[PDB]
Amino acid sequence: VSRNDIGPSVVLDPTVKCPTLKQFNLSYNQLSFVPENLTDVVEKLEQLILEGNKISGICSPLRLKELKILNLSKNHISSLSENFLEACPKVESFSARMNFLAAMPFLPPSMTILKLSQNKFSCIPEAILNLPHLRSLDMSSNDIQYLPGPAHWKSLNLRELLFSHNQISILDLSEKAYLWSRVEKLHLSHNKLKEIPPEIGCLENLTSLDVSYNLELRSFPNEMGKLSKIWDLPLDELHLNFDFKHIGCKAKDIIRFLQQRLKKAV
Repeated sequence: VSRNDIGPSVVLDPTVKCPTLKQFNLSYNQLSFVPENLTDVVEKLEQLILEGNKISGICSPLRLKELKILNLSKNHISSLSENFLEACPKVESFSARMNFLAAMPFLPPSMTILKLSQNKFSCIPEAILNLPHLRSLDMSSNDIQYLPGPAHWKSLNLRELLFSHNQISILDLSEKAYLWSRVEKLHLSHNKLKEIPPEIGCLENLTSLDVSYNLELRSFPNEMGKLSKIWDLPLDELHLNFDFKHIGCKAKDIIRFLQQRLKKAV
């Protein structure tokens, strides 16, 4: 039941017990709360999608022991309660885009995907750097000042990082850059990046690297030429010192060119 004008609050009657409902889509309605009595009634819920509604701010903790995908994107939330997700130990995906979120509370350690974009984070929360298995992460269009180096992140299966449109100055990869060896997408477009670190060649499994629209960026380091698996390397509005006007725009050509300059440069 989505895109209807349901509202302003859904109250499921406690006398009804529906243990077979393994999905619930209440998106794009005019809800102003989470659906109440959702734990006693919809016992085994998998995907609770409440996108697009105008939800003010959560106060009652979900208790769905079997939740797997939550989705509260495009809402009016500004702060999530400090124990609102503690009683759902199976959460993997959690989307909270386009809110006014500023702090992230305690999360279950099973969370694999976590897409918090466009939603006012001044800095990466400390509660998300300790996620044991955090495959994907998207925090685009926030105001992020400094992302920590690969030593601070607890995860080991980091496979996609999105941080475009942030106020990031210095990408740090000095200490233990091999921990990110599984990263398959790293976006840093529309930032204040100054220089790609020479240790970037250690991320031997990159398939895309978007450092476009970085005016302060000047030249690519030679060591980048070892990222043999890269197939996308956008260069739009990138005033490069090193001339590749003879090479063109093919990403594989850029990588091979840098790879030859590794051996010798005259």
